[PDB]
Amino acid sequence: VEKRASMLLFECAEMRVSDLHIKVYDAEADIYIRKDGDMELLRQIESNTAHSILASLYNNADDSDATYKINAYQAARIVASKSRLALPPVIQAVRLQFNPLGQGGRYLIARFLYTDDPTRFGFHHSHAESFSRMRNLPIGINIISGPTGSGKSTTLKNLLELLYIEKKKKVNIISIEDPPEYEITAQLPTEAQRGEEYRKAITAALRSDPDIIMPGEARDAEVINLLFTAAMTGHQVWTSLHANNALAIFDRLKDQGVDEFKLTDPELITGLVAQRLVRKLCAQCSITLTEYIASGGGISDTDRKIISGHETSVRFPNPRAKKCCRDGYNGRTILAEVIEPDSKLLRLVAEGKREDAQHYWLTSLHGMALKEHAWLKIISGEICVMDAVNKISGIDNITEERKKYLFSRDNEI
Amino acid sequence: VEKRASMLLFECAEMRVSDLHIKVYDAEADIYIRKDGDMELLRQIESNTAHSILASLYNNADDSDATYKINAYQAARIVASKSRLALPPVIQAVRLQFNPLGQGGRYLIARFLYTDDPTRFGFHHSHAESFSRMRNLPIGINIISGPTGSGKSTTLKNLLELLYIEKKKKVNIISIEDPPEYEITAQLPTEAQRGEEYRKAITAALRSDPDIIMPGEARDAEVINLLFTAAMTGHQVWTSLHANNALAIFDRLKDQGVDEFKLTDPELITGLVAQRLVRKLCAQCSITLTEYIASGGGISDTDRKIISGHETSVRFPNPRAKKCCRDGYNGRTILAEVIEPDSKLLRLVAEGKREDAQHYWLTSLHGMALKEHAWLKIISGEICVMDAVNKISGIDNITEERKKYLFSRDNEI
Ligand SMILES: Nc1ncnc2c1ncn2[C@@H]1O[C@H](COP(=O)(O)OP(=O)(O)NP(=O)(O)O)[C@@H](O)[C@H]1O
Ligand SMILES: Nc1ncnc2c1ncn2[C@@H]1O[C@H](COP(=O)(O)OP(=O)(O)NP(=O)(O)O)[C@@H](O)[C@H]1O
Ligand SMILES: [Zn+2]
Ligand SMILES: [Zn+2]
Repeated sequence: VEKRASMLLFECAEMRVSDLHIKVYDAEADIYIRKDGDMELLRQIESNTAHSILASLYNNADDSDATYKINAYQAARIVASKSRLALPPVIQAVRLQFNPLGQGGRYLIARFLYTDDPTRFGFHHSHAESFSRMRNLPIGINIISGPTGSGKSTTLKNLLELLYIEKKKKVNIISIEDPPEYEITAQLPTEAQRGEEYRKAITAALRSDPDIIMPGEARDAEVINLLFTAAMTGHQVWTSLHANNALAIFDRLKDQGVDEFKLTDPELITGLVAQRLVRKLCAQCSITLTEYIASGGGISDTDRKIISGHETSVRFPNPRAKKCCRDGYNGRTILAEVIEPDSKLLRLVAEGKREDAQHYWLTSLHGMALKEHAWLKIISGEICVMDAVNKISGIDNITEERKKYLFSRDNEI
Repeated sequence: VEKRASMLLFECAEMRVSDLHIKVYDAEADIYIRKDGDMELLRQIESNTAHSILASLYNNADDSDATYKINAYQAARIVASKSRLALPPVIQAVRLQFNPLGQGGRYLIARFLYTDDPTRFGFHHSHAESFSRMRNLPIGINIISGPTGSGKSTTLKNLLELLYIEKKKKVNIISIEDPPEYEITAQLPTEAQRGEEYRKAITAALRSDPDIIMPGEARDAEVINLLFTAAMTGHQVWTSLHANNALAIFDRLKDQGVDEFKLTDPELITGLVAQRLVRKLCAQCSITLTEYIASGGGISDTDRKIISGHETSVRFPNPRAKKCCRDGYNGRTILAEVIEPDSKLLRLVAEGKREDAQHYWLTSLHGMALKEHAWLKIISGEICVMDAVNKISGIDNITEERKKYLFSRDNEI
């Protein structure tokens, strides 16, 4: 039924979920939504209605092979301005993935791409200073790394507005994003055809005077090679990648053929940012450790080790669903690490040491990693310890001297 | 005759054997079964009846070339829900391998794939702690290694239930197993076609949001490359491999093209497990060393060296087939080694030293190898020394200081 699918899509748009999952078990079908970073169960619908709405979603999808193919895997895309499903204006495009499940079952995954203050989202002040210093440099390449729900596009858009303000419209800015998402310059619009179109758009942007290229993501190795050659040509590149800890970026680049002599130059690789998104506790409804352990308190030994020393400072989510917010959580915040490479740091990284290179960054360069930022926001009470240790590993490995140094540097500023 | 083959399959299912071997010598045919880890002789059947039942098994098999091909090698598969042989519900699929044997003889091998408490199967407490620590980490790749009868699928299923309990259904779990074996998430279902289907299923699982990928085995190099790229993308992988001693995993990976820069990072390779299955003595019927040597005692010099120091503690199988159990053995237990890699350990392994790297793991990392666990279960009396030295080599090479340290660490806990 088209109507039930339309109501489901409107409900998911108004509730602002990220992904939608539908699992059919031939008795009852589970409908799950991905709100913020955690998954939750939406509904237990009937199997026949779920099969009907999945069939309708496949039929009104733009890509279809005229076979439902219960036993076979399928992919499809629904694009706005041509849709009999009467899509809401909030959702621009929906990417549907259909998978077989057991015997006569279906698994539908929907990505729900959306078509929709100047600074200090969740970053530290040192990260803001590094961002300003990186924006002041005319020549270089910047790479943003993290998992899928990092929010790299929002950071790139905010940096683009900051470049608008700072540069006084004296430079040319080009933006090459195949899916138009959010206001952002010249917005330049199967998988192989999309990749070929993206490569053609990048080449056409390079034929003109790009100054700042601002590419969208980096899937292919040829794309990254073209971006690197344009960066050594004399332009500025702000790209995004999938990596961890702001040092696996080099591992993700050497896998595709960037070669070691390009990554050694500190003038080329201007900055590296690795960020993650975690849920933020509501400020109106927060409880102390004693109030948390008073009613159903569950704390592990590592969590107790992290809290120890600042037991009164930490905060926990408040149950009972008070008037403010929804469930004691108010949005999300970014924990990030920003590195400005040096000659010695890049020389140590290129040798593949992986030891005394992170130490050099933390001690000599006065750098801060993602674990220290997560611990600082744990002590400040902005985020819960359980969410931080679920998202990030290694928080309990911070030494006492490092914690004392971080507290001293936070108090002296 | 279909009836005799049906009775043979029912007998093998009720007796719970692993593999079935039929050898034809044109005078009398040997029927052998693989119960637990050891092979034994089931029956001495007539050659004509064996040829007839093998011909019937080939004819009712799904794959057939309409030629019996006595002189040629053949392979076939029998799948449930489409079988004129009236398969028992316990057996899902049977893989038949037919080989020539001498002049006019046949060799049939049947794998007998079966379609069918929360922790502490045979693992040590340190292994359980390492398992919990590995389950707490959000990003990484875990590899389970061992011979064919290790029981890696059972360990992976138990870890999946433990992840169900721990994660509180806040993450998405996908399972990609081409043969559906045992309850386990979204269960995603010639050799080249099967490999292509497996690769397509893995790609389709990667197109959605996998979080935890949980792949089934690793046959091809492209599959392992895709798993590694997904692990550096930011997902978690629990895969199984065929290797020994938890350090030949790197040798099995470098053979297929993982490259050295991917294996150096300790944040990527989160843990390595190598396990084996040995027979456990029945607790009701156990005899001491004196009772064993009283009647038909056969002990070697190396076995005497291993037993020496704890002669009264060891136990031996009890003959005469008492009321309990079957032959003095009660099930099987796992002897395993679990390593959490470090930067120095991975640097030493990547250099190909093979010396002072195992020493670093045993001394600095306080690790325990499979030989020490086997010796500890020998001293505790859970398993027999002969089975342990048949399954595992190098038990007699443990020094006296290491044995004293193991006994002290077992007594202090
Ligand atoms: N402080 C915040 N910073 C960034 N994003 C936030 C923040 N708070 C909430 N969000 C939301 O987090 C969501 C993730 O942003 P998004 O740019 O879509 O991630 P992404 O890296 O582009 N995902 P993908 O393209 O699939 O790899 C955004 O839609 C934000 O609305
Ligand atoms: N403590 C135990 N732990 C694991 N398996 C056990 C144990 N006790 C008995 N078993 C049985 O050992 C058998 C081997 O398990 P299995 O998962 O089939 O090994 P495998 O590694 O998957 N073999 P293969 O796929 O051919 O490489 C299982 O069927 C168990 O029933
Ligand atoms: Zn609130
Ligand atoms: Zn017994």
